[PDB]
Amino acid sequence: THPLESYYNQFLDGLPTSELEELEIEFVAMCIGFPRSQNNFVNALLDLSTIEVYTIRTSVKEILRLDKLNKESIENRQVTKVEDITMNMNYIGDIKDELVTEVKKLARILKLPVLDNLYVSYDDVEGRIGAN
Amino acid sequence: THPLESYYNQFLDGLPTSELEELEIEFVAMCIGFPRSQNNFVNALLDLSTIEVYTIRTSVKEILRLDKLNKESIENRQVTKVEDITMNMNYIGDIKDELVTEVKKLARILKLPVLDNLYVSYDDVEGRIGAN
Amino acid sequence: THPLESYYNQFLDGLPTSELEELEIEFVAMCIGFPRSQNNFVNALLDLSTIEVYTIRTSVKEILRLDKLNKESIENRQVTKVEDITMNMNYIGDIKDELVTEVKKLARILKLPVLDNLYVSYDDVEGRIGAN
Amino acid sequence: THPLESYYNQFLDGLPTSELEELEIEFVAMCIGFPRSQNNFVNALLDLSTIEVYTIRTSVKEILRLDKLNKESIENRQVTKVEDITMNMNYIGDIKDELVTEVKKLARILKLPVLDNLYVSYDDVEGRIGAN
Amino acid sequence: THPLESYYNQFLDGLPTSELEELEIEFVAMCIGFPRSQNNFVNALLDLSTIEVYTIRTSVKEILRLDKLNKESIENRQVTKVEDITMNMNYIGDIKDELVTEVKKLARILKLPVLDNLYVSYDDVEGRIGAN
Amino acid sequence: MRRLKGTIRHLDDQPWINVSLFLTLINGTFNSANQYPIDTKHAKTDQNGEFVFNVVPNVGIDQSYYILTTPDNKKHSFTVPDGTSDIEFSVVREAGIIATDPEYTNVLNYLEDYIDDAIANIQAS
Amino acid sequence: MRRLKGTIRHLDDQPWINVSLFLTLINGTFNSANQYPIDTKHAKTDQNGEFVFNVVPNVGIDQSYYILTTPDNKKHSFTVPDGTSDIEFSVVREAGIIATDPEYTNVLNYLEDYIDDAIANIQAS
Amino acid sequence: MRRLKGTIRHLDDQPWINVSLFLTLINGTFNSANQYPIDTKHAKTDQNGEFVFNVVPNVGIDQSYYILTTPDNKKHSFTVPDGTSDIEFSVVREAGIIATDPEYTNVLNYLEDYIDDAIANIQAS
Repeated sequence: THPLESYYNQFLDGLPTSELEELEIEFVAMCIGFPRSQNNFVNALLDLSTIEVYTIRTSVKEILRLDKLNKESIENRQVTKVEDITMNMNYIGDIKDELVTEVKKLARILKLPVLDNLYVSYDDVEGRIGAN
Repeated sequence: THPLESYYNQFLDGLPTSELEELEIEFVAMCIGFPRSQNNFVNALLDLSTIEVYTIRTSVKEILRLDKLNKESIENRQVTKVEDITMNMNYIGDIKDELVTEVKKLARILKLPVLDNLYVSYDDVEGRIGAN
Repeated sequence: THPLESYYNQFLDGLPTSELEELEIEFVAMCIGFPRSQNNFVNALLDLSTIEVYTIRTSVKEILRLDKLNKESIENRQVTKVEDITMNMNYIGDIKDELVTEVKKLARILKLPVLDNLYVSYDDVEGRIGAN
Repeated sequence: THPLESYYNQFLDGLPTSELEELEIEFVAMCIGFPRSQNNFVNALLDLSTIEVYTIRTSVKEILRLDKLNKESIENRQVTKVEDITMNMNYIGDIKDELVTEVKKLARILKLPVLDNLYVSYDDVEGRIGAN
Repeated sequence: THPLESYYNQFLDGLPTSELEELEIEFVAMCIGFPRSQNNFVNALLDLSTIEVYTIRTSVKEILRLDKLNKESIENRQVTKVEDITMNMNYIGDIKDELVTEVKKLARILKLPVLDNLYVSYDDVEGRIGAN
Repeated sequence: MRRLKGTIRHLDDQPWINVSLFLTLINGTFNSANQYPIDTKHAKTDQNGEFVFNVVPNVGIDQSYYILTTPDNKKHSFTVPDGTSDIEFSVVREAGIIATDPEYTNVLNYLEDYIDDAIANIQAS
Repeated sequence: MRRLKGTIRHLDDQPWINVSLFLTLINGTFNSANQYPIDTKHAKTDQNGEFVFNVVPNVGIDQSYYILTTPDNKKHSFTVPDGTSDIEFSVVREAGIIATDPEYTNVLNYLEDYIDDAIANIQAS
Repeated sequence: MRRLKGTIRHLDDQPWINVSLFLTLINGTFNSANQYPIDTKHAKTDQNGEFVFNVVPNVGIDQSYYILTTPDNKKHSFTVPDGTSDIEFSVVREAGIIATDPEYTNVLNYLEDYIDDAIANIQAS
């Protein structure tokens, strides 16, 4: 029961387009490694449009779904081709790739550089501010 | 339930050619990263013929459908040739290519350069004004 | 039964999010390699947000689960393809890499470079105080 | 029956988090190769933490389990693929790798380097008091 | 009925940790090559800790077990895949490797350099009381 | 409009100073004069552990149900009755639940004794 | 409120000095005027091995409960009986441990009849 | 507490020297004023073959059930009876897991204290 998941599961008919709550903002900040207080980050938080917010929330939900699916599937890889069902051995690689794709998608939504965070590695552009 | 998804669900027989709703304009800007303020963008809407509008709406519907299918299909790829059905391990790549094709079609209908957007990164034309 | 195991098992509805327990803090210190008393470590422990600690606890639970899974599997690897179920011989490598990724995830949540610890091996971004 | 084996058998729920039993200290010094006194060992035991000790005890428990498993396995390796169950000819090598990882973990949590010990083979971080 | 076998079978719930009677020192000497009268050997016999003695006795028992098993195994190797059971043609090599491993383990416990003895070959460390 | 008051304290009567909690109206409602869609509000604890919420009574025409999430992560779903007077949270949380386990019993090992002590008053005459 | 006291010492009857000891509530409890969600506290033994927990007399609406984690990570289950005074942890450790081997109204009846006999002795007045 | 200057001798009537003996308490035990968690201690025979120990008797409901491990691979169970005087290991090993009875004094003494407080309150009322 992730707090963001427990917030979202109420809005079954789509997702709300009001604004990002401190929980949602905190989660996004964590996902792109941006401390909230950063002036550029908050400045980006302004000028937000409706569909932008909606897509951000959808991407966050997808992040949570894939993250859960990873721990679900890690028990697999124990075997290959049970009877005829061969197992996609890089499947976990696909999960990681889609997850980083979602993170980069968020970064593009906020127009902000994607920096070293908890999911992606080595895709750290111009550090906290311009750095490396 | 995406807002524009329902808005189009209302239009069951084809799609209208009247104008671009603020949601549609916002989604286009999202797809190609053109803030609606940019005169170089708004002028594109001006003098935009009808069949062009129909094509825009068709492409946007396709973008939504393919994007949803992308999230849906991830739970697959666990296996290969379950019993006799081998599956394209690149299927996700196929839908990514389709999405980038759709956004390029969008940008080309408006004669505008496709810039860094959520779907394409580092493979785009002209950036902000003349970047690429 | 690990202390943290029972500690969390008493909480079935998600996980508590108020604060990190001295036991949890000690576990984090141990699994990252930071001595508990290190000034930079305690400073990083300050100013945390709720989702941060929630993710930390999720990562700790995953660490423990995968650690146990590592112990239980060694009795396997005795054979290969008993009758038709062939097993990925690198399952051990997979779980080891997953553990390393989880530790790096912790390090990135704390914003601190990961020093030499039990799980990491030769891939560290720290020394005594800083600069690896 | 190993003495420590029985001592741990007494602990049904996990293992105690109290100071190491002098026999436990003897065994871990054997694993690393210290005479329970090197002016470094005692000071490693001067700095103690609750989760530390539990990790030490579980690691040494695994050391015992893996060593006895190795002792038992040698009767196997006579054959391969009896009917279809093949045998991992590298199984014993896997056990050796696990044992060396365990002793490495012991040393790393104790913050100390590993000298030539009964299990590790030429892979040392120490000689006498210092050899790096 | 090897004398050490007939001595150990009297202890069932483990092995005693009291001391080494001249039989055990004689056997260790033979396995190491040091005549029991050597000062560098007798002095090493001192300062032994209980767990060290237990480990020595376990290693000696394993030496005996593997030595006996070697005699049985040679009556195999006349065949290969009798009906469906393939035979590990290097099993004898595995037994030899385990024996040398145990001898080296003894040497490490006594801290002395493993050298000429019945089992090990060419892994002669210091020859006679000084690097060979 | 009402004010939901709630005092939160550690297990040693120590206020949970500066901790977070949430409230939500699960089903959006309205009155004849206003529209109240689904929204979630967050709050922190004061130095006393007290928190005050400005809430709407669940007199909605269609439906109206609040739900509060604590640091414990337990969900207390409740309805605010009509009226404007401020109401203590414990009152509306009064809709709690009970489960059976022997561990609830040791309090009787005093209370029953106290109840037995009450029997002493009988002989007071 | 109640300052639950406890003394710990090795087999040599030497007190354990500044050793970690843990205590945890198991379910949020609230009285009419206050709310007590889950929390965990820690103590260190003094030079004499003593330790004090300002625990709450946990007779409340919901299932009040406590677990004590000893230096050997053994868990003792017990819920504080009501009262306002320091209480020696041995009493609950033996009474809360009545949950263990939970003799149904046999040990409780043993104590009840013992109380009755004490009252009978007191009747001489 | 109780002592035990038990002696151990080599087969040829010589005494063992610097041989490790072990004792383990198999049950978390607790008296009114102390707790005795499952703990294990080790000793070494003196030059003359004697070994001393400091152990506690059955002070809880569960057994103060020690087991001693000799250098000759053996285990031997027993419970040290009460009193304050050194014991010989021979007699205790001859016996073993003697018996146990419910001792609720920790409960009973607290009950007496509480009842006396209640009676004093009645007198002052």
